Amino acid sequence: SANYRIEHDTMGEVRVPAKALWRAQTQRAVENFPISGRGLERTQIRALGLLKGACAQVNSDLGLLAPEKADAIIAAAAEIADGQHDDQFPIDVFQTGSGTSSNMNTNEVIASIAAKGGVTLHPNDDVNMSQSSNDTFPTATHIAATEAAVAHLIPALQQLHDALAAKALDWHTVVKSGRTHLMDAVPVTLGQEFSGYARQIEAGIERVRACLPRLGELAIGGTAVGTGLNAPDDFGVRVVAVLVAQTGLSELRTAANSFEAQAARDGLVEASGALRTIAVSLTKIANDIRWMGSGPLTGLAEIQLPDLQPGKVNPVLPEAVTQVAAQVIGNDAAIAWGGANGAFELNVYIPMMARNILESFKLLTNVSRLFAQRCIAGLTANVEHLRRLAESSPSIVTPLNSAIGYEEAAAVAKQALKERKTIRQTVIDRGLIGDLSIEDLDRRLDVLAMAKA
Amino acid sequence: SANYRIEHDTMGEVRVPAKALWRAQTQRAVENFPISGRGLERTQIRALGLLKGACAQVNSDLGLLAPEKADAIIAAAAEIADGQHDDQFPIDVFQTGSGTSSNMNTNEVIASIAAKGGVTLHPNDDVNMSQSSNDTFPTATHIAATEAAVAHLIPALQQLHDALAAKALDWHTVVKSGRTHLMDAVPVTLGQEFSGYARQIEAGIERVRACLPRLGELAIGGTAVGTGLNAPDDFGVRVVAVLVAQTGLSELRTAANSFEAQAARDGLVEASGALRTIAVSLTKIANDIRWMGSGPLTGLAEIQLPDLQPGKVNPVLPEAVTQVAAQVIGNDAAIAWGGANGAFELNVYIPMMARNILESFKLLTNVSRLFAQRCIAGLTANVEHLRRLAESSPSIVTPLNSAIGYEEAAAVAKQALKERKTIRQTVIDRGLIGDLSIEDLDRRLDVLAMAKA
Amino acid sequence: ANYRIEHDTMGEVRVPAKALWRAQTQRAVENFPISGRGLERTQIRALGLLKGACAQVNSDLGLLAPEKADAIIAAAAEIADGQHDDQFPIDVFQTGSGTSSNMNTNEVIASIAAKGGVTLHPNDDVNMSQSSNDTFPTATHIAATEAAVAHLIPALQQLHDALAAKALDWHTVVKSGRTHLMDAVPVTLGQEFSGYARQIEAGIERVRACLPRLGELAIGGTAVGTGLNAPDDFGVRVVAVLVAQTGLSELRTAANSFEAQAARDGLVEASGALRTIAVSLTKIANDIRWMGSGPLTGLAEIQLPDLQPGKVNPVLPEAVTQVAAQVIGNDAAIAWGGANGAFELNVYIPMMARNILESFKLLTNVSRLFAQRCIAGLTANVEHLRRLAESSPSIVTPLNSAIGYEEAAAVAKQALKERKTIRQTVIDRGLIGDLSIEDLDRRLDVLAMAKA
Amino acid sequence: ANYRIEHDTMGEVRVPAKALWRAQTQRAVENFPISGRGLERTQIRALGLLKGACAQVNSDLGLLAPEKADAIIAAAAEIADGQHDDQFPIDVFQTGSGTSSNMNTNEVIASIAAKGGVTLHPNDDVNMSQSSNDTFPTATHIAATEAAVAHLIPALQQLHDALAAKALDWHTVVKSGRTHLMDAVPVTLGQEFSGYARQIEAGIERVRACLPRLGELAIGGTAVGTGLNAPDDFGVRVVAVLVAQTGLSELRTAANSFEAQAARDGLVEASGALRTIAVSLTKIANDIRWMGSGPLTGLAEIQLPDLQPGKVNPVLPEAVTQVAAQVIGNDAAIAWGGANGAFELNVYIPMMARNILESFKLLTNVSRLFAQRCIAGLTANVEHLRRLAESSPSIVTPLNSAIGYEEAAAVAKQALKERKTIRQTVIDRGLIGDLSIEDLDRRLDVLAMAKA
Repeated sequence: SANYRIEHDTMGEVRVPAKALWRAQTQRAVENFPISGRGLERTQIRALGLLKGACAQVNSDLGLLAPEKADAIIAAAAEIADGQHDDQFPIDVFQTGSGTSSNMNTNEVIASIAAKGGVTLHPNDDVNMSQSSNDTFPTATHIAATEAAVAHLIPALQQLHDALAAKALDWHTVVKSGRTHLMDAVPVTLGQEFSGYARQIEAGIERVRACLPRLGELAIGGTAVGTGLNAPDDFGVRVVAVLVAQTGLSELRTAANSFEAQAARDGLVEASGALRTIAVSLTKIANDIRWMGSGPLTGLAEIQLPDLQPGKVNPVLPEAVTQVAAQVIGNDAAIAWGGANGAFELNVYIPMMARNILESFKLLTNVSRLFAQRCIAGLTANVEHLRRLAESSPSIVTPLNSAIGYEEAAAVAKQALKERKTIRQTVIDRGLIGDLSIEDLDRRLDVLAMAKA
Repeated sequence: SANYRIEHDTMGEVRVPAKALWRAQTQRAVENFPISGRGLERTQIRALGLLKGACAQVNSDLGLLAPEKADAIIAAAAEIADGQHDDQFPIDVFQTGSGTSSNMNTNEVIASIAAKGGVTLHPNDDVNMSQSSNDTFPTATHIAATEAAVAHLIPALQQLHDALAAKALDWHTVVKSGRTHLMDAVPVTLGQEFSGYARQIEAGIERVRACLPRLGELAIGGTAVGTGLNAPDDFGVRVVAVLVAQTGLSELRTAANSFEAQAARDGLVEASGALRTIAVSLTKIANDIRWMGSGPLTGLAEIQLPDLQPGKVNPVLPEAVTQVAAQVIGNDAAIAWGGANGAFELNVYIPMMARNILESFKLLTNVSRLFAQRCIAGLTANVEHLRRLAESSPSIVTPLNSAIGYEEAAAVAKQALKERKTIRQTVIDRGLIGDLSIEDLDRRLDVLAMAKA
Repeated sequence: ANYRIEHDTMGEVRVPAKALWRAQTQRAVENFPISGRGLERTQIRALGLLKGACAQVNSDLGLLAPEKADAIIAAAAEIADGQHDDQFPIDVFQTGSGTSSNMNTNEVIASIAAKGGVTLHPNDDVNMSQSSNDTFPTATHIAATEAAVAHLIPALQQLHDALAAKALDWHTVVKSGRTHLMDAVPVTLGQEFSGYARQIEAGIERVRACLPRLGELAIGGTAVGTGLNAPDDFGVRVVAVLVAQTGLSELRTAANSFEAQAARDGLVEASGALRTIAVSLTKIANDIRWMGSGPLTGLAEIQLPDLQPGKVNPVLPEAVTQVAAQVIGNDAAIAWGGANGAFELNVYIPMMARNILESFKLLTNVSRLFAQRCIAGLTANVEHLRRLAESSPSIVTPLNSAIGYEEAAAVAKQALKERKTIRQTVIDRGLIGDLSIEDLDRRLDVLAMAKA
Repeated sequence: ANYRIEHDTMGEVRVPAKALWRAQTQRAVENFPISGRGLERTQIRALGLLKGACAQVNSDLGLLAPEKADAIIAAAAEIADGQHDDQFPIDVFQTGSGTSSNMNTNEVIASIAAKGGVTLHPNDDVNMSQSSNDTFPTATHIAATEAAVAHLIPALQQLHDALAAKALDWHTVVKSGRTHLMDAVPVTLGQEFSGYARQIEAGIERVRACLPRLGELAIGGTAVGTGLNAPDDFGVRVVAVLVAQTGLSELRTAANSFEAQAARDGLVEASGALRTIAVSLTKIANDIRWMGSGPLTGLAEIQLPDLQPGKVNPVLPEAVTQVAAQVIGNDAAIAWGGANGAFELNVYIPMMARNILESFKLLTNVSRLFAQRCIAGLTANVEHLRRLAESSPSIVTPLNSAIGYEEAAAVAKQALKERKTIRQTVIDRGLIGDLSIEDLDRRLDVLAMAKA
């Protein structure tokens, strides 16, 4: 069987692939949890890298760890954090609830990498010095989630907002009939509707920023149960300082309360709530847009979606956005479930929670840029059609009530539909105008003024 | 005979109950939606009252409505807002999506009340002047939700926080074994665990405050599609100014964007997210507490819950808290579903969304006070028992690894565990003391210092 | 009479004068002021049925004096007949086992028996052979089973019939199909409605598929499931009486008496079926409000009847989808409580009961409303529908075998620009003669393309 | 070469040299860089089965040349045999109908046939008689049905057997029951496990109950469900071939071809069953980790094995409950998508497929693991459990009729203060005699109280 170096944990024998930098513990964990076949996300591996490096830096600063060992860890951690080893983390997402396995995985890989550079490290004694698994994995998760929100999800939303706001301006005077309960209503502009979508996204950004104060709080330094036992007293504070300086994420901070920070994962539940709300907003926007398109003769035909690769263009991007929204809502239900079921000094749903929140960040980041660039940007409005429908709608007969009778007017509406003409063109055909000048029919039937832009 | 009145409209005879202040439209709506048998919540009726009164005030200020009619509306609306007519709103929660029926219900009742005071009002022309149903009902909902959050839920949480923080102080030095994965771990204090619960509640308060900027935004002044057609151009701003002054809720404000504010209900979805996160925290707290009191001989027996009737007490209040949390999570799923399915200028899930968010506010407010006063406040700790378990735990023979041989320390842990005595006393039964002095012992086996209180 | 005093032997209590409940209930009222909502009528009725059956069986086994049994039986019967829905004030959010509501039922039965000159001990007589832990869950499954068999299924059947009738009336009403919301090949309005009809029929099938477990009862377990302090066949006798009295053949003792108290999986399972029906109804109600949707700027395929009997709001479809949203949320609360039992007792029963019974009720009622006041009165805009189908680019492909892909594509471009039928566009380009007109009509037959 | 340049109708693209997919797939790869996760293996296999069956039938009806049919069949067979799981790069989040993945399958079959010297038109030949709208949903229900019958059910059966075995081995292992988490009357560990066992058995029954609808297939319905441009009996023939090749008698044509494409209710229904099983497992895994829970400060009723040959972390219970959480979330996403189809097509299929198939997989795998590496190796602390049962105040009431209530209460209080057994504390208060030690050891028989 293919190249399989042998290794000995006190328990016994074990065969790891030859190109593998992980070691026995990881290989066991691989045999123990063949459940989903999916391992850690890249963003998560990077965060473990950042964290291990910072810890070695601080351990060295406090003179607890020899500088040679520290430097080898730091350089190893840096490759991992730079995404050079995403293929060295084979452990299933569904593992020990504290994330111990993945933590040991990181330690083993760092020692293997340091060894190929002629330095010997003890996975636990050196790489895991001053740390518990119980404070390490949750800290990596909140680092990944915080980076995903600040460096990815927010800029992506900002780009979607800009693209919607641009349409709100270009279409400022594109008048159309409003719809409520799906029925004809008074006039709006396409530009007003898009400023509505634009605000929704802007509010999404505000709600993501509102959760950062708690999403960026870190458990590091709390160790086994939160008492910091066997860590130097200011380990957390120092580690976070190093992480902020290296990543530029001012949002990371030690936890207000070190017990709440390990016994619970409320910050992830809170952030998931914001992601879900954005999914709700996007569902609305994407649904309006595919309806506005929807195809040409038997639908609304208000706008034309660009083709993904340039006439009945399928609303492919709106289908992606709503599918993604559904996934975010599902993930969000799994996160709350795990959030609620901690016991005493440790919540043991972290690997499952991390997987769902990080996927939610990723999906929303990516579909938002796609939606902005390959759909919203290239939309075209059927200006004449929209305006002709607005000017032919019975909803706009009401000003006529001072100029003609309530029954005289309702008849205008009643024929305009029957004979299918504009209201103006109809008030001209029952002979009405004057005694109500033509010049003052135009005034009370000004659909753009009714939209009160 | 006596007690039913007969009423009429264009279709025929409605036949309402004699004491009813509602009229035909309301009675039809009653016949059209016999679905749940449950009508508007009190807090929602009050808000409709506040809103109608403020509208009449402003209509009068702008000289659009005769001061005599305005004053009769204002006084009628004030009785409604003061809860004197909660029995005059029979319409099912499941009705027209915009809340038109309940809006008409409010108008009819105000006109009936004004009439009994010798003033005639047209339900629509006077009471509904400058308003659409589409901006009125959602505005009432966000007024009710904002009041529930600021006047009731936050003070309730503050009370629950105080009671947990008090226990955190009283129990500062009550040392016990920590648990992770439900297994024995290093020492914590009961006080530390409670400071953790305390911070969860404090974070709950912070997350409710973080949503107010959007929960308090109001649609009033939009009318039918968000344009303000057939209303004074500054109606919204005036109405909100009156509501703020009357209620003292500085958090109320006109919407940033009047289209987003009617086409969507994202602020309710966002608020529900925070309520759900609080349900998640409470579930954890209530679970830890019922496990700690768990029944005396076959459970953990760490604390004793007070009886609701001032030796086995059922943890009744924790069962209420977790049942409530389950309901908040369900309600929050219905809110998101409705939030996502608006169309164009109007979201038509408002009555259903209002019912669920308002109930969620109410349940969390009430169970939080109950939990604080009738459970948390009266807890007692089994101090001796807790301390004896901590001093008998394998976890603590590691300070020994230096003063005695590893295979002797692990032996201390396995010797004590069997004879079931403290770890200090199994050092004595081996005689290790001397050659190991005493005070060095009580030094290394100091469980309270290990909790690092 | 403002308030009477009651004894607790652990304190004194003031209960309203017209109240048939006693001290324990009044305490429970002071201890759980949480939601302000008590037991549902269907749930009160079930507690009534159960207490009566228990007294009948206790008497049969000669454990309870026939005079006391008869007083309980008659009291229980008034409660089960809905005469005392106002005597159950205890909040839904209470002790997780439902002990409070169980005591409430006992107290009221004793008060009622007392007004007829018979003395009963709420616990010793009315609760004989029973625990709270097996009693409340049994009442819940009786209520849920009755709600499914006597109410929801008949309601669904009625909605099905009304959709099947439209499927027949509209068999030949041809229209353009839509996929991804874009024009597609022809369907009939009748075919779409047979599709809605089958969804409801499948809903009925999935409700019947859960009855074998929804109707399983815990009665006879007592406190932890062992049957301690009950006669070995108490459960079997009680269920036999309930089946005979109610006519619900679906009720049965539980396969395993421990699973039947330690868990509420039957409720979680039934909720799944209700939620699936909510999913189906959302689809149906959405298609229908879109098909309405208002007259000039929408699809205008059909006209909804007005409830106030040209612009009628889709009011009933808005009710159906709001209800569907509530069923989905209730279903999430039920699963949460279902999952969190511990050892011999699940303590989320009152919360689970409230949500599943409401879900039954809402779906029962909105289904009858939808059927009678919306589906039954719909009218189809037949000419309009057919003209749009005959004018669609999607029906030019059968022209391919007779003219090019290219002439077929120019025909499609021209019909849209000139707003004509495809058939008239073919005649206007002078393509007939050389394909004949009978061939053109064979090929452009939209009703045959739908496959009648 | 590094990048073969394939050409496309609207331009050109660079596909990896070792790629069997073609232009359309590569475009779809550039258009949906969303999740970075493609089709599941079980789903790729099902597309293979389906394409093969279709070619077989097209040939049977003499619509497709036997040489082309044979090359498709052999290509499809490699794909169905899992030899090309690396040729399906398209994101799960794509066109709602699954068109992209359907084209992906067609291109790969043509590339494979070409390497064997036969030319196939991806659309004209491999997609003959098929629409994307009936193909992808059919593949999904084939995958879900196979996952339920060949994998999940056998896994659950294994977990049931392992729990039933403990129910027998531990038949007389008496212990204190818990309700509310408080001491209660005696049960045996074997009774509790028969309860877990029945929950899993019920899980199996609820999966079987959904197969009649989970196994229904859309194939033959084409674009909108009318079957336009497919042979009248295409569906029926394709399903017959699939049943014969796979041995899955559960597969069947849909009852109504419109409902079968306009909706995905069968997936929503199946997800309901999977969710119920997640609820049951959460309960079972929770009881078990509490029964472990660690040795001195916990319950210490049983000892969990360590994973490979009393301080053992409950690692497998943590995996089960994490999985349960994921199934509950996936189940929420499935319902959301289920509800939001429009007219003749539900466009949430790729998302729904991904969630239901993962739910099957996770439950299958963690169920075997739980059974073999946890349940099988559990040991009960028999003496400890029995001593606690014999020392419980819950068991003094069978004494009420020899000593009274008050004495039975002093025995109970003193038993607790001095940590003695009840038996020993009755003797110590000199109650015996005039109560024989024989009357005493009959009334205090905890195993008889469990009524085992």
